[PDB]
Amino acid sequence: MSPATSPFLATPRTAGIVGCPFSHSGPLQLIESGLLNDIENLGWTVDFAGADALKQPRLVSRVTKDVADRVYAHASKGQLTVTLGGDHSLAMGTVSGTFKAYPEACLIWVDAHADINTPHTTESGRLHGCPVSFLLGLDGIPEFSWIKPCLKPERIVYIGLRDIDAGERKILKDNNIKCFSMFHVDKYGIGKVVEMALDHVNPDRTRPIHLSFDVDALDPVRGGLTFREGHYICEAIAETNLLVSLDIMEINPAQTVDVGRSLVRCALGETL
Repeated sequence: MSPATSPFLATPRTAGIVGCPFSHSGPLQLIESGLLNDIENLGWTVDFAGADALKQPRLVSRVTKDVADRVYAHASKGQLTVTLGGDHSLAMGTVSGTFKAYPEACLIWVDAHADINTPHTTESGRLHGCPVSFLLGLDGIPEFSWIKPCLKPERIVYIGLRDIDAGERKILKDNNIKCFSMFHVDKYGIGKVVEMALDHVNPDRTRPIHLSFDVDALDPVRGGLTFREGHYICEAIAETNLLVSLDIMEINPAQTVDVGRSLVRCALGETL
């Protein structure tokens, strides 16, 4: 079973907030929308640097390193780091910092896309579908030196997959990565899916959890997670007390701000 209280966090509960608008204005809108106050109402103390805190590989590395550092700063302090993102490639940074601080963490990746392409399978070229390939370590080394492969393939699980967008269906099977696609969600229901996901990466419920949630996995033809399912993922993870890092990615400014806000509150311990 899971611990009655978090074995990782700092005794004065602190939410670290890092926004990175790389791709939009969604992280700023969410911040404008009362997210900070919501978090505080739940008994959390907020560490936010203020609303100024927020191929093309040359620049994709810079920003992700920036994120990797800020995330670790919060991570190395017992905070739960909430990364408010644009692009999911930013998970290169968020996961680096988190695993830097928690080498024994596991990663739950919620997205319609596997984002697992090597630069040798990319074809598109946008670093958007490559971040997992660097974290798993098969890069190809060049101007991505700060990245150490901090993620074993048995430590990642995917929920919500539908279009393999730069996330090769061969790469996934070669490295034996557990994937729960929309077919499996339909089949089993999100209830059983989340439990199987937890049992795969975290069977003894003793590993810190990194929940990297991309809002593109959601829906308002109608083939993504419902809002309720995206919410249950956040609740179910929350009930374990194992969560140390939360990404809310690709927010994109209509009521996807209110959705992002709801999932944050939920992930942080709004049980209701």
